[PDB]
Order: sequence, then C-alpha cells, then structure tokens
Amino acid sequence: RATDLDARMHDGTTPLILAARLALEGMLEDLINSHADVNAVDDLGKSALHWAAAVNNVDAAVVLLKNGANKDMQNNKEETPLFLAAREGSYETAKVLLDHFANRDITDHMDRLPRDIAQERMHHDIVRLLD
Repeated sequence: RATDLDARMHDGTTPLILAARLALEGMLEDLINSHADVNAVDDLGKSALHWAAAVNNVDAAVVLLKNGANKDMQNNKEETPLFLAAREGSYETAKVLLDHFANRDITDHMDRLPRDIAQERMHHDIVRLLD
C-alpha cells in the first residue's frame, strides 16, 4: 500500500509535482521509477509536466515525457504544459515540448494560443519558437 503515497496535499499537490515544480533532481525518477502516477493532477488540473513547464525544469520535462506524461494535458483552464511554458517563458522547456510534438494549437479557456500568451506576456523568443 506504498502506492497509497499518491497521497496529496490539501490542494491536491503530489510528490512528483513538488519535485517538478521544485526541480528536485532525483525524486522524479524515484517517483517515476517507483511507478508514481505520472499523470496525477493537483486540484487545479495541473500535471507534473505542466508544473515543470511553468517553472522551466527542462530536465524534469524531459524525463516525465520519456516516461508516459500526457504532453497535451489540459488543466481546468484548458492550459497545457506548453501553454504555461509560454505564459511564464520556459524557452528551453517549450523547445523540449515542441521537440516532442506538443500541439501548439491548443488554446486555454479564453481561446488564447500559447503564442497569444507569449506575445501578450512579451515572451518574444517563445512567440517565434512557436512559429
């Protein structure tokens, strides 16, 4: 009952996501290598991969991908990991995402494309990357 460690925080955060979000080097493989639900989501509908994107933890984004992470996963706001990458400006990580064929055409709840949020949030290099 050690898989019961898909234990969450009050807000749905799990160990993997912490690891992603906090970019803690080993626990990602530990958690993934221990068969941690790689598509677990916090109350907001965010996966490790999202969270890794948001913070641009390329490494994490890398491995999570390498191990079955739903790359086109949408959160409550329908924002995929790629999307947040832009919005926040995870250049390196958006590369990673597209390099894996992430659908740059999926839009959030306001029909905004990952390009619209990079453009808007003036993350120019992501704008062109998306192009």
